[PDB]
Amino acid sequence: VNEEERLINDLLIVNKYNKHVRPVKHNNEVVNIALSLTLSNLISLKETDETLTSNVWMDHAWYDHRLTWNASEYSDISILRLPPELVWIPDIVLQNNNDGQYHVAYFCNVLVRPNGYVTWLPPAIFRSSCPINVLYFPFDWQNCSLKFTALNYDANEITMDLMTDTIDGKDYPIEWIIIDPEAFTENGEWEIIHKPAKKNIYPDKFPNGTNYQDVTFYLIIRRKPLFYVINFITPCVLISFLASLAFYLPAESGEKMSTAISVLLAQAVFLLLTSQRLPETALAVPLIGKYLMFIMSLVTGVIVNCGIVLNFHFRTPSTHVLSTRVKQIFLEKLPRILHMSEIKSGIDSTNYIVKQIKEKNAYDEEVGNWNLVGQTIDRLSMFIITPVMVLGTIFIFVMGNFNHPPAKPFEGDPFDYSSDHPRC
Amino acid sequence: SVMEDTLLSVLFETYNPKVRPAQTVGDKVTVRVGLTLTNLLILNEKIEEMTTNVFLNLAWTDYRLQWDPAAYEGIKDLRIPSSDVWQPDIVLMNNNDGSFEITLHVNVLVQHTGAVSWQPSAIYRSSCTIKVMYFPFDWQNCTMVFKSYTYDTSEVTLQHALDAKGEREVKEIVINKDAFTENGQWSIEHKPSRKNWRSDDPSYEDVTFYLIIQRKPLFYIVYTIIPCILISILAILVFYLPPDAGEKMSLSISALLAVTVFLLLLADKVPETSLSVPIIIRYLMFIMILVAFSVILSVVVLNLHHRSPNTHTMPNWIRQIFIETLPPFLWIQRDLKEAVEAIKYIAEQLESASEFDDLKKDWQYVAMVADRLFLYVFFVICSIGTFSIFLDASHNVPPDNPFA
Amino acid sequence: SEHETRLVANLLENYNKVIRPVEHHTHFVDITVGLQLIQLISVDEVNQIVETNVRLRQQWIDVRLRWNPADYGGIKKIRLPSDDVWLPDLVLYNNADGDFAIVHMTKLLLDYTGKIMWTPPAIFKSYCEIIVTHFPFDQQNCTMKLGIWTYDGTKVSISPESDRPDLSTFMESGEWVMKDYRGWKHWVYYTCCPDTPYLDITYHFIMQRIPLYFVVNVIIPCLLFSFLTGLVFYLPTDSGEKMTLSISVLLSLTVFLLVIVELIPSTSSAVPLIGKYMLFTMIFVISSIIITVVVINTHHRSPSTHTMPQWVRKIFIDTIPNVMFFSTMKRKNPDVKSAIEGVKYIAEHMKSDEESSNAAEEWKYVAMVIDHILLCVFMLICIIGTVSVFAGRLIELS
Amino acid sequence: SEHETRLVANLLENYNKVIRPVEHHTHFVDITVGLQLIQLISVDEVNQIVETNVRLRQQWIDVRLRWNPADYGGIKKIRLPSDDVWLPDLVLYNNADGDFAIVHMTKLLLDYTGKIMWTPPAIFKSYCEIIVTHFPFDQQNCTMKLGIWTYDGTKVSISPESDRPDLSTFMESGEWVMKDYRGWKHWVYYTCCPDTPYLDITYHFIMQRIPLYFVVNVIIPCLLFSFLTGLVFYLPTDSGEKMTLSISVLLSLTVFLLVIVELIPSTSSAVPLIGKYMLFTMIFVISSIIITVVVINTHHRSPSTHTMPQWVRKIFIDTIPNVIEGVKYIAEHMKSDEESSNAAEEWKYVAMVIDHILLCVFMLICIIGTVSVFAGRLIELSQ
Amino acid sequence: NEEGRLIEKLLGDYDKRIIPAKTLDHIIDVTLKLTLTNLISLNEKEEALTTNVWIEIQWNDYRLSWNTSEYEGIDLVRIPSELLWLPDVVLENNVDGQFEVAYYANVLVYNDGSMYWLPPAIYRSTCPIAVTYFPFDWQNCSLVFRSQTYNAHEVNLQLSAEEGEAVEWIHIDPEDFTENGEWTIRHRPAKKNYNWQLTKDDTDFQEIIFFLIIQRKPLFYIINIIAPCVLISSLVVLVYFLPAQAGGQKCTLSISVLLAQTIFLFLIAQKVPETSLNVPLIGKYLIFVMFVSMLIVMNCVIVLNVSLRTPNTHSLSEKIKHLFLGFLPKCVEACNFIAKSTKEQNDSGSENENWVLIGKVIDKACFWIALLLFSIGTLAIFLTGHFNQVPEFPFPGDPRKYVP
Ligand SMILES: *[C@@H]1O[C@H](CO)[C@@H](O[C@@H]2O[C@H](CO)[C@@H](O)[C@H](O)[C@H]2NC(C)=O)[C@H](O)[C@H]1NC(C)=O
Repeated sequence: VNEEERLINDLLIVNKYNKHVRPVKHNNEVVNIALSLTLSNLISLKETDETLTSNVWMDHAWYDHRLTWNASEYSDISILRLPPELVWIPDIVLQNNNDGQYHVAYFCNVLVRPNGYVTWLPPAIFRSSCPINVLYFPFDWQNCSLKFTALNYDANEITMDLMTDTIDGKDYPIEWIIIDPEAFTENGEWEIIHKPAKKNIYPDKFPNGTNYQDVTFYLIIRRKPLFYVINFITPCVLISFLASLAFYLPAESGEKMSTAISVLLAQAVFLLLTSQRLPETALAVPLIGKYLMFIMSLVTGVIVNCGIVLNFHFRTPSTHVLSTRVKQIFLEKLPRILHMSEIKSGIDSTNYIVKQIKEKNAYDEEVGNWNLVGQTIDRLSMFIITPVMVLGTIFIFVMGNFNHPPAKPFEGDPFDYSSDHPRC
Repeated sequence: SVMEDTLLSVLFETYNPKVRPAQTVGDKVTVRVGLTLTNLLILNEKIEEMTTNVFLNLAWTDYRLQWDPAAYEGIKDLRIPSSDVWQPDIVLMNNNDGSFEITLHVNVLVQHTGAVSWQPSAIYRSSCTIKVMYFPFDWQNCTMVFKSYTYDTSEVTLQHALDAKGEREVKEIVINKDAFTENGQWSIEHKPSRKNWRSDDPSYEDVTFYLIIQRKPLFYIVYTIIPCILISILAILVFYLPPDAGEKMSLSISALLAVTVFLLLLADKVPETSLSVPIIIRYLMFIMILVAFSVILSVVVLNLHHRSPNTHTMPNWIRQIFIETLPPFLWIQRDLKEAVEAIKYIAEQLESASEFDDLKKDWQYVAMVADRLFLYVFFVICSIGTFSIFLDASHNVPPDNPFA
Repeated sequence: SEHETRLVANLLENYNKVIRPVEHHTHFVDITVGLQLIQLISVDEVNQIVETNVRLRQQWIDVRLRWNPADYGGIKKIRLPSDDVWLPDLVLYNNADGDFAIVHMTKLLLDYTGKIMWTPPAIFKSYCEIIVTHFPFDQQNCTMKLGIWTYDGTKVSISPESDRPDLSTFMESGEWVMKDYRGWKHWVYYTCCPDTPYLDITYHFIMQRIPLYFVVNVIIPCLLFSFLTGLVFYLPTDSGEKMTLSISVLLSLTVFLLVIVELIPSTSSAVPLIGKYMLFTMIFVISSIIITVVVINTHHRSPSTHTMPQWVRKIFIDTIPNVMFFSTMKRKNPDVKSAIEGVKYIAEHMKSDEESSNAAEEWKYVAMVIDHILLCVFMLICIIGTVSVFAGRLIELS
Repeated sequence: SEHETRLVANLLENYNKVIRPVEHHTHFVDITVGLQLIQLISVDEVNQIVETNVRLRQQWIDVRLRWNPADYGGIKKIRLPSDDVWLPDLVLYNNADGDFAIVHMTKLLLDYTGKIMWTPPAIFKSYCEIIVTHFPFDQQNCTMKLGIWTYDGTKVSISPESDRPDLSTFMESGEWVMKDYRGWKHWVYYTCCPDTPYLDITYHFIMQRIPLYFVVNVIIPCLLFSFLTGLVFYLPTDSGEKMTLSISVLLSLTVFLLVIVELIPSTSSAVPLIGKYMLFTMIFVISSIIITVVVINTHHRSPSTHTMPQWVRKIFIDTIPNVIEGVKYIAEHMKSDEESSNAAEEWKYVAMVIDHILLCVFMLICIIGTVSVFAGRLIELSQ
Repeated sequence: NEEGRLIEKLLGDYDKRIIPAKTLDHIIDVTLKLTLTNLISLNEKEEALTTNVWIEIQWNDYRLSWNTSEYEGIDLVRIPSELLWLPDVVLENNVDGQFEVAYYANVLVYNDGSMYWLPPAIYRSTCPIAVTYFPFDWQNCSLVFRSQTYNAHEVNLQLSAEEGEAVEWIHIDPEDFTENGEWTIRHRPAKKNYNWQLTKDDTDFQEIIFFLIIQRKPLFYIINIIAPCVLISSLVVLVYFLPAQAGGQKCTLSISVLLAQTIFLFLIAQKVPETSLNVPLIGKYLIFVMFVSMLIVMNCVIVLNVSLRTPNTHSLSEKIKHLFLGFLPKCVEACNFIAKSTKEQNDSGSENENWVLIGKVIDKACFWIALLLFSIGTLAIFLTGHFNQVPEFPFPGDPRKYVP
């Protein structure tokens, strides 16, 4: 018959294997819980909820002096399998999580070897809390982390370490997140750049407390901004170019104000859209948000200038008198600077008609000078506003594109935490 | 065998977690409660619910869980699963949803003297009344109430949790600097803990962790207040476009449409409570009514501009009030004989047309003076309104004494 | 305390969870059921579901759970987990998207005389017919029905604790005021088992909506647009802009239609007051646009192809302006002969132009008088409509 | 039946559910695994997750659960709850946002020879690698990997029931047509243990999206907006509504940009074909607005400020169209006004000619762009 | 209490994992009867129908029988469902993973062994949407109850019988039933269906189907959506009466009605199902009005081009002028130069007036055509919607009425 039944019975029922007891011969000893992580795929980093949903394969490894047997005494059984409900397991609990799901999601069988070495690989779905730095959104990189703390025991009872492999006869500790290239697919919006793994010890807390030890896995992920470039950045900058060209419309048509108004409305609509994609945190304004505010205040100034030009275009002689200084500056110096290109009743009635024609012609010349003033201030406003906004947009987007995570994950550490360069 | 197993066998051979640990009949169990806020997740003002990730510190003395460490192998403390020892069910009495108990169920820490220190963790969802007034430049008084659901004062006695030094007592929420990540929207101003009683019911004991939190209004002042200020600037400009441009009403109605769009967007964010009106909604309504009055007065100015002698006759009072007194106070001032018969006729027509033009230009002057007066009045009114609203908002500082 | 361990071990030696707590099977256990409402969570009008956080309080006397206190050190009251004792299967009849019975199963109280006072918490997502006729000033009558499912009156009877539900610790909701609240116990005979009576308690809560939130958010902008729609008739047609104002306020009313439709349930049992007012202002703005097109037409009526009828001229130039009192409306050589002929020709052209302009001015005058009449009648219509659709419920409240 | 009760009691007197159902530990249990898809719930291409209501079919032989029917009244088949027998721990390897293994734990058939036949219902949320290159006329090929999580080869063997998944009881979905489906079983070896293979089954589904919904809710309004922009130039620049129409079409396309943001997934791996089309028409309307600004400026070009160059006149009038003292004073003033009006007439003629050119060019560009972005995928689908 | 010892004796030797068959090849008749009480909602987005029902399951168990005279006349005990064998009748066509009932009420074990289990349940049964005639559309939603474990060779699903007449309908008691107000129960039939493609010993050979031919009440949608949309689309008829002038607003009004149609499209898209099988009737009406309004805009730009055809740009051929005007039946030389210029401008103005008249004739003819087209399209679409009556018989090939 099967030889595993007698061995499992001997290990558990005959030996009185208590599940709720640490696997140590003495109480003063410690249990070394080797730990590792394997990211199957990054599901989504929901910005609005500040939640990182990941599908990981937690890897535990410890020693149990009760789970040992002689291989030759049981017909050469090299390995064993046991469900978690029957063996002592360290409850490594994800401390930071937005939902109530603290534990792993499956509780798969553990594997026990005759030397006592026990490995456990339960898959899990963890929705951790990631404080999102929105400073350079959308050309931004995050620093989401997972904090694994053993809350059931203190650091004087178990010590959490990092699992070590053997390469060329020397042990190299796995200080990174294990990713199998064949079994992992890149997320549709996020790309992993750095995946450091660290063990933190807090000296200001006592060892007998439950907060003395900590194992943290970091995921420095960079957003691929292609979708936002296609759908948000490009339409916004192209619509802002219409605000730039609004000065090219003439004052004669009743469209000078309408195009600027419609461009401002489009900018406000994009502001309405982008308000629903980023958290309401007040640490800093997003890059796209502050660019939107800059271009919106600029197009508000554009509309103010359009109103000023429209006022100066319709200034009749009956309501305003053309000042001499304006007649100099906005008509002579600026255009050359900017390179802008019973017969008594009959004769009395004829004289009156000619006088009225002369008055109408003088009125027309005065309003023509006003129109030229409007065109000149319009050209100056264009040459002031369009280059400053083009330079502003280029500057802010170059600053966004140059925002890259540093080569070293930690600034005070020459180590790079790369799977291809292990140390020690 | 490891002696921990034998000690666990000895302790629980007759233990029952269904009985109070009162040593003598009618005695009370002094239960110490406290909080360790690790993360303030979110404060959903739509449903008046606060979600927090906390470490509920507990400490009660059980007389049955006693042993002599010298008798055993020097064991001075033990970790026991929370479902095996008696437990006072400190639940969140003011939860918004049905989640009463604790989530994680970590192991308790039983020492040889009998003192049990249990520190379970949970994602609690409490409910607090939102002070909708002064939103978003507002401070909230959201509270969490912790007391035994089943036992009352005749059976337990709630107290305050101690510190690392046992000689000191803590009357505030403990924050661990290593683990606490600051919420990006709320700032913890005060966090006192005080047992409030009931005068009308002696059999009631409570421990409430008041949490005075201040909203950081930068998001709302960036996405709503600044666009509303820009729209107000546009609305003031409506009283500066000439009537001949044919764009005054277009600009004003576009500003009104923008204001209503921003009003409808905030409907997803402002609370649904009808007790009062938040200061941002009050400001939105003020701006909307101002823009509506701008639309009405620009309609009036257009009517005054397009009036003519053949359709209106100018009353004397409007002349005396808009040509005489107000322009000083607004800096505004100023065979063959048949051909002879025909030229006389066309000259008389030109004279009549010029008189008509003079009268309609007087109408235009009245319209322009009224437009400038509306410009100044609206500028003063909007500036005073914004200053008063922002002064009221800026003085909404939470009091330095939290009253615990 | 070992006294309490002795008591709890002795009580549950032979206790059976699934057996009725009566001395003889012909009897019935008198359960005193009461309800206290801690807080009203939300009222979902689109689904007709009202969610309440209540503490259902059941009291019944169990004969198998009595002891003499002097035998056990003087203990009079203890606590037991609810899963260890027989429980009534109180179930919300009109449940919707929720739990039908108690699921949290907190501990209870056990007096030495066998009296049990169990007060578990619950969240009752009840299903009440949301009557929406007077929204948002509506007065909903939402109720929850509690009864014993498997048993009937002759086996396990229930009785209300007090004629009104407890509201001593009621947390004041931000949008509902409890006008009234009362509980009645009915005696109904179901079709499945008509031979024996079935008991239930029907707690009804007369709630009315606090309307300030909806008045500020929705009704005030609608009133503003209804005020603005009448203003189009005061805007002169010479600007060529009244079409913009009318279509813009039309679009605004369309957006408010979009936001109002989602608020009310889709039930056709009644048309809400806000819905009737919204349809009224939609009809108002549609008719204002139509008559704006009419007055634009009569503003641009070319006298070349149109002659002004006598009757409309009389009515709109001779009587209506006289009626108005508050407005300011009025009440030898070839070259020489070629030059002479040119003067005659330009004079004739000027005379024809002046005749055409005078006729056009008369058309403008007719259009403006029509606009004034429309302004007055539309202001009166909007005021009367607002009063008719809202003042009825306002005086009904008073 | 009393026979059934005594048989079930006898079968589980000493049955152990944590022991592999194999005669000897060196051998392996042969587990036949099939699948039948009941109904595809939805395809969440935003998170790259497909949820399918399936009934996983597992059958294996247990040597401890056999009995002679003649000893128990002739019973040949019984049913037991799945929690009372050893079960293979089939885990969705690419599970995302859902459960990993069977959670419903339904009862299973048990033949008298030990032939266990288990068909538990489950909902699988696989990590479907979404390819959006030809959205919405796209073809998704994504799998659902199944395998024994803890055991491996030479301990528990898994083999497919048939080369194709069962689709007899499939409910026809509203947005997908099941083109092809097949299953394969792999053998993965590790250098640490080269002698022990690792087994799994990869069930791939070739699915084509039914594009009627996206065509009627997205493509038709986009085509209408692309046609309206080409009709702007016929409208003369004298009614004052040309730029009004242009900015109104721009605002309508912004509203439809809101709609399309609500609809299309946020994947930066590749630009969707509908994304390329909407970017094309957005570039088109931006360019149309720019050139309408230009032609409006040309229309109101006062002759005093700008003098007409020779090349513009040559290209827009010749090639494309073929393809007492006061009396003298007012006479001179009217002559000057007539000269200015003739020059403005030349400017208006240039505006009208360039309007015709832009009308023809823009409509041909719209047709060519729509054909290049749609007819290629339609040709690929037809062939 | 006799009930205690009776229940103790009944369940003393009782395995809840064994189907009750008194002998080999003995089937058990499981009878069903659905009692609808509250039709919660029909979610078009998720194609799920949520119902609150009292499913009545009756079978016979030979083990749960006793004799009344031996237990002081008791003939009805009540046993919780968790301690008894069940037929495992679940809702097969469930959208979520909810197969079983939501409460597990106690059963009524009668004297002779007849079982009466009546558990309430919240069932979300999937239902394909007949979107074609939206919103005046009647739906055909079904609930499938089959035993998910036992095949048709072990249990025999049937329908309940009151007095010998089969209950082939969903029983509704007006004592505790309220109308949904949005869906009306027009037909409520029920029938046992077989799947002959599967053999008898297959699990899914037999099932019970409760149909619900629910017709949507259209008054709310008519008031809120259909009438406002047909009122908006009525305004493009008025466009042809606006002048073809710069001060007029033909194009502005047309594109504003088009924007209103776009807002309607964004509205109803959030309400219609996402199924790609067909296009909803309201969607067809939206497409029709958007296409006809694009034709309105095209005619607007055509008439604006025609009425502004200056003689300096276009030429007026006499043939087209005949075609459209026939459609009505349904040191002194300065003065000479001035006269010549006046004659030239009068000729150009007369030709422009002729062009304006051509545009007016186009406006009248296309106005009548567009009015007729819009009216006939709206009337045909809405008459198709109104004539979408529920079929008189629940099953078209069956003369039975399936109503008590
Ligand atoms: C954990 O160890 C620390 C350090 O020994 C203990 O802290 C001591 O607490 C006592 C009682 O309050 C004080 O008198 C000592 O001064 C503390 N020591 C220090 C260094 O601060 C603490 O009690 C231990 N905790 C447990 C549960 O054993």
